[PDB]
Amino acid sequence: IQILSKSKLEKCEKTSDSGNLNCSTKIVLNLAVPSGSSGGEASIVAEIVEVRIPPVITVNKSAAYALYDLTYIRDVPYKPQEYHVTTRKCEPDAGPDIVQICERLRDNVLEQTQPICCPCGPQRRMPSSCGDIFDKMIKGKANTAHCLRFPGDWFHVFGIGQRSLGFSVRVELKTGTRVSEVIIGPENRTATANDNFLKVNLIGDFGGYTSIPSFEDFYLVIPRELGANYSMWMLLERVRFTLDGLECNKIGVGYEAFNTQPNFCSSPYWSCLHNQLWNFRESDINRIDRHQLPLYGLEGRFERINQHPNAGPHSFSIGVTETLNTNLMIELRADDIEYVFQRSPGKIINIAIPTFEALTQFGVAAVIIKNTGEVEASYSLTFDCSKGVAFVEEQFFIIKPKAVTTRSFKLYPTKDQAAKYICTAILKDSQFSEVDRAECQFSTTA
Amino acid sequence: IQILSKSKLEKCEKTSDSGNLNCSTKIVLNLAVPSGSSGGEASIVAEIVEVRIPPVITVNKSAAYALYDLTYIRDVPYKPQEYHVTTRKCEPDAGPDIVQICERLRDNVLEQTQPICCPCGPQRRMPSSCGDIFDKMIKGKANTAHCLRFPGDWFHVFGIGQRSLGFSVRVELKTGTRVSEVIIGPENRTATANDNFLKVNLIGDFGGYTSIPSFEDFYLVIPRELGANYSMWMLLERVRFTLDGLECNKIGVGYEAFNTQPNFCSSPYWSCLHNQLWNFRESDINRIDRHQLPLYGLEGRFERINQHPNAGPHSFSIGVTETLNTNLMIELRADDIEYVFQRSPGKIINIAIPTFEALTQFGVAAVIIKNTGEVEASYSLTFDCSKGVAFVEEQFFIIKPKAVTTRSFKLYPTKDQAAKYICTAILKDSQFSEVDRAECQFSTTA
Amino acid sequence: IQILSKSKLEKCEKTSDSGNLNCSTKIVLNLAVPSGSSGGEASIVAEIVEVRIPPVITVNKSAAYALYDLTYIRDVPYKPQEYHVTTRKCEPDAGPDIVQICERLRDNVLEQTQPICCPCGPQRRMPSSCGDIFDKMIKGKANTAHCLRFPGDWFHVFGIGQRSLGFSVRVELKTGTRVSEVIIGPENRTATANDNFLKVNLIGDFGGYTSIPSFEDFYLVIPRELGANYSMWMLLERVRFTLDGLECNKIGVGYEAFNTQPNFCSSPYWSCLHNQLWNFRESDINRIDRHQLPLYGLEGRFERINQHPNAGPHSFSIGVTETLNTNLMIELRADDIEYVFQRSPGKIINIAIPTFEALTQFGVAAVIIKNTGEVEASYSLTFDCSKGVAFVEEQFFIIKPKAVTTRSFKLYPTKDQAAKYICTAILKDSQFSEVDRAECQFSTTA
Ligand SMILES: *[C@@H]1O[C@H](CO)[C@@H](O)[C@H](O)[C@H]1NC(C)=O
Ligand SMILES: *[C@@H]1O[C@H](CO)[C@@H](O)[C@H](O)[C@H]1NC(C)=O
Ligand SMILES: *[C@@H]1O[C@H](CO)[C@@H](O)[C@H](O)[C@H]1NC(C)=O
Ligand SMILES: *[C@@H]1O[C@H](CO)[C@@H](O)[C@H](O)[C@H]1NC(C)=O
Ligand SMILES: *[C@@H]1O[C@H](CO)[C@@H](O)[C@H](O)[C@H]1NC(C)=O
Ligand SMILES: *[C@@H]1O[C@H](CO)[C@@H](O)[C@H](O)[C@H]1NC(C)=O
Ligand SMILES: [Zn+2]
Ligand SMILES: [Zn+2]
Ligand SMILES: [Zn+2]
Ligand SMILES: [Zn+2]
Ligand SMILES: [Zn+2]
Ligand SMILES: [Zn+2]
Ligand SMILES: [Zn+2]
Ligand SMILES: [Zn+2]
Ligand SMILES: [Zn+2]
Repeated sequence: IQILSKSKLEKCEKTSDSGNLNCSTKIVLNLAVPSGSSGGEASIVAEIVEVRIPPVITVNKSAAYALYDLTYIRDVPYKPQEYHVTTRKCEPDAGPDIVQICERLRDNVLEQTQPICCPCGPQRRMPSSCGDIFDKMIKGKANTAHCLRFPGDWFHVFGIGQRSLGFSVRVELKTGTRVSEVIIGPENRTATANDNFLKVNLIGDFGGYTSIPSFEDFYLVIPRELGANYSMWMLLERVRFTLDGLECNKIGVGYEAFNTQPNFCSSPYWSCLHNQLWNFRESDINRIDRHQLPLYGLEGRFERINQHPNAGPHSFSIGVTETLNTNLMIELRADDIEYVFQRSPGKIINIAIPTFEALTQFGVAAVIIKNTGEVEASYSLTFDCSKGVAFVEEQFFIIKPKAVTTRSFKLYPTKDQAAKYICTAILKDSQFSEVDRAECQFSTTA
Repeated sequence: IQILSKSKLEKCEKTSDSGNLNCSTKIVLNLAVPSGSSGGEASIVAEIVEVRIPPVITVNKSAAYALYDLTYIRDVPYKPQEYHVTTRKCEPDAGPDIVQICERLRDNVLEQTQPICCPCGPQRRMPSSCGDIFDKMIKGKANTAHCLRFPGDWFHVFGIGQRSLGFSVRVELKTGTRVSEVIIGPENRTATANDNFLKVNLIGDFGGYTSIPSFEDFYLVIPRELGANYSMWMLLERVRFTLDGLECNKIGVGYEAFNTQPNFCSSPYWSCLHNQLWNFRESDINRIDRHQLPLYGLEGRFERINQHPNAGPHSFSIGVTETLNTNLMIELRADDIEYVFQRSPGKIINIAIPTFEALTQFGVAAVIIKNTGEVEASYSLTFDCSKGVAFVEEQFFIIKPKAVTTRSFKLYPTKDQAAKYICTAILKDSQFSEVDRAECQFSTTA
Repeated sequence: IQILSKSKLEKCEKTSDSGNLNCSTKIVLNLAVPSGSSGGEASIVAEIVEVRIPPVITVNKSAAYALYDLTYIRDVPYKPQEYHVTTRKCEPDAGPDIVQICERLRDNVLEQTQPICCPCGPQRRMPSSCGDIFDKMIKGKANTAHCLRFPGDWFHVFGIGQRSLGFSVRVELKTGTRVSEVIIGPENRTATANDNFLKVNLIGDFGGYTSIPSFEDFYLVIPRELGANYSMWMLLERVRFTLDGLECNKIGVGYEAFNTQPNFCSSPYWSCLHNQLWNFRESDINRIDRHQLPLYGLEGRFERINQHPNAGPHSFSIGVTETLNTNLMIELRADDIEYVFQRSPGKIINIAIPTFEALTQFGVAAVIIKNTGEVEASYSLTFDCSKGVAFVEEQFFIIKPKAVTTRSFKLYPTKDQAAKYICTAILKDSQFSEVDRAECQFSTTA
């Protein structure tokens, strides 16, 4: 937490146009509140002059998350299946004795559920044998039955709309020996406490240097209320789905699309049943087995999934990993202000960077730091690397004197050839002066 | 409008490196100007000491809009149509007497406009009858003619580039009994008034908590210069279009794509003519008939379409529904400053929330508020709901003492089952203290 | 550079909970640092009172760029080619004497590399002649061989992740006649200089009015380590690629997709080989030949490609053309502060606007300006146009007294018909007062 400005201003309240206005001199403060503040790192003490204990203010800010406004579209099956039935005489208006596993649903009769009969032999959809003339003359002409059924798991298809940034700002005030809590957020961004002495107003946020995804042209697939919890949750492009169920080889095929097919008995098996949810889940599994980031699945690429307050099953939100400075304005009924901050030295314990692939993989530099002081203090950490590795953002954090904090950085090299780099981790305190420096051996595999 | 800081600073102008510099002490102010301010809610009076009426400043800000830089690509038809002609002898180089409605355009001859002849009978593109041998021996062999024509409406295809935020900031100055207007925006963000006494500079905007769409991978279709005005205006994905006219079943098909088709007489009717503008318009109509938000059409999902100044037919902009705090800096040639704000009580008249579907629909809470005071004053409104409903952003507005304002909130429940919730609307004044509280019965349909 | 606030604040450092805290009164400054500042335009002189040369501070800021976190997916060929071989007896397990250019790769044997034999004559994939019965009775039955090979150039397919904003802020301090440099950026945003006298902290950025692309659903194709340097670099939609190599007519086709084709000998030539990298490169060439902006190619639409520090071949970044105000906080160990800015008059030399097409093209207004003064000073430029042309953002720049600067504006008309417009260019100094006005004749072609 850093004070942007301290200023004295005479605020005058007006109630009637004809009547007289009453004034009151207040002390307006502009604050930059970063995400992760607790209050135990810095305090703002107010000095009041009357014409006995001074009021102390401590500001706490929670981690940020991005909530996405979901709109329900239509239910979709996980694995649509095509069944082959090698029998004798075939007809779409047949019984289970000659169609076996195919059949037809009567939930009443459905003309699109009935199977399609194709001739026997090779070059056809299903390769079979026509048999002999004498077996054909009694049992009937050999035919293959093809049907579309939807067994197994089902998924919800949601449309990602606007993205909403959410958090909570706790303002603690000590008039004497008694505490008063003020909760400020995007939902409730204006508050007053203890007989109009305090005025907390949330103006906005100071622009970050890392983007938050919008997921504009994507749909979210949620399993109906094997693999991990959010690994089944996928973000797939809108063009990949067939909401009308009239398009082939797209997520959400219908019976009408499959039955109305160009050259059904000539086209290969499993046609009109390609690029489904199982194909996209399997492509992630193959990528995860090779120890790489998934392309569609949520788990692995996003941090803190659905860990937001007032959560639900049909709700989607991702954690904002970047530290954001939130512009807060505290307007006090005092004469002046004193800013009391806490400082405590710290040391870098050990940096753990594992060996990773040339460009298919990225680096993770786990840096654990201990507070060697006696009081809870603010900290800064810069992770500088060689010409090959791209710049990494500075990390802000508050460590208790009896605790440790693990801080990881994503390392991105620009070279293809297996090269050796050197990284220097610089730790700073509430005072922007360096407390400890550390080096680490870094190398990639071709 | 809220004052971030008030500060005295000695500004010194330099003209020559060798020469002497002249100083002047000025009073710099940092302001957070929200969208919707008029000036009648708060005033900033300057106190000048010389070695008679004080100058009063009032700042007005307009509602925000997002303008999209459109680039013309190519014209596209609304409904491309395939015509069937059941005749006798067929040939692509035939006359209108034996091709009827098909024919060919001579705007000169066009080899891609001529129809394609297919054999008679079933299993073909068009189901017909071959007739008898004796009718065939005189009139000719029976054939079906198929042709591609483009009748009806046409549309413009534009590429959405960068998004530009636009608004206007009016700065009113009263030196005596005479007014002076200063218009500040992203186009003109630096101004000075009345012999260098005033200095208005627009630094930037304070980060909002709601996203504005970019429409990156989308194209805008505009009808050529039934349905509503902007309901015909659609935002469709770039992959859905065939700008080259060589791809089948994509928006903007050509004659070449249709003529060069795999197994033309074997493939079903209306092939190469799927997923066109009419299919996307019809899918919106079906969604609107079921009282749900459209997927492609502009009207229904976006507020204030093309209501921006300096508008045109080949221009696109959407209104920014979220209130944005604009960072303005007023630098005055005075000794000090007095901030005179207006306060007027208000009461919640009635909350109107209609019953809506489980997840296919969202809620709208119409809250009408009256200014019970005597002067124009600023207001705040928080709409808190149960654990199931997600957080809604705080609304800022200015109400005249002889007027009312309707304020609607979008309600998003997280549960699928028909549940009953309770919502509490809290109204605040220019003073962040609550003026009126109101409750409402809330329930959804399964 | 503009001072947002100047404030005196007593900062008190705490080391132990039981122990006593030491105070120090500091002078906190809030600054809006725009991109392009050098230091020679304005200086901030500090006045220190002790109980001899004053410290002078000059702040320089570099131009901004947006860096995209690339993740490697798979290699892709530029032009996959299908070869036709008109021979006699054909078989997939044949020798080079009867398959000619087709053959098969043995890098060992590959069952998917072997060609496919199709019957002779018309209506087939390749139109040929079956010859005579007597030529067939000795040489063999006539057949056509079809094979898929990947000759020529190859490309890298990268997944665009998060966007990171990068720049550098230089803080120059003169204690006496000796200089001290402080480099502040998103990587290192906290610094202290000359025995805790200076405290530079980077809070964030002030919201711009122009968007920066995210490229969410796009992939970047880079040629393997004719056309320009970055013209071969393309941004193509994720749906356009077939990473699995199982889909036809999509970027990155495999042998399996081509061999497993519906009615191979019936379908037209070059099938399963459509919509490849060469098709997208050619569509840009045709657009560039007609003097229009490319759709996929990087060069032409984006400014300053890969001109960022710590660059590489597998790195992607675009220059931020919009001027951004960066919120910097300088906290000094002094009693007061004096702001000394430089002012120098300037004149508009000549405006060069070429005649362009109705809506397929956009305008470029090259405005060259000279500093007629004696010292390096800040400048402002507004380019107002008629009702038809949309609003253009104000441009900030610093010109040396012995130099000139060319400033171009993108002009977007809203009318389709060839109309004549009038544009007024207004130049301003460090003082927001107008120095020079200029008009220009403007017209478009239908
Ligand atoms: C902020 O306060 C909440 C309780 O209201 C607490 O759970 C949270 O841990 C505090 N923040 C920090 C960073 O300690
Ligand atoms: C703001 O409103 C929310 C929701 O009603 C509530 O939880 C919070 O405590 C409120 N803040 C204050 C300071 O009362
Ligand atoms: C701001 O001023 C314009 C006239 O310049 C006026 O039309 C507008 O209504 C004013 N804004 C408000 C919120 O009253
Ligand atoms: C800023 O420029 C625009 C366009 O020329 C104009 O409408 C506006 O009045 C200008 N503002 C001032 C303060 O002159
Ligand atoms: C800022 O300083 C660097 C050297 O550190 C210099 O190259 C650059 O030109 C300076 N910026 C400007 C706008 O002059
Ligand atoms: C900040 O860190 C970077 C990388 O180590 C370095 O180049 C820069 O000079 C540092 N800034 C200061 C003020 O030391
Ligand atoms: Zn038998
Ligand atoms: Zn569910
Ligand atoms: Zn498949
Ligand atoms: Zn007859
Ligand atoms: Zn038009
Ligand atoms: Zn259709
Ligand atoms: Zn011969
Ligand atoms: Zn390479
Ligand atoms: Zn092609």
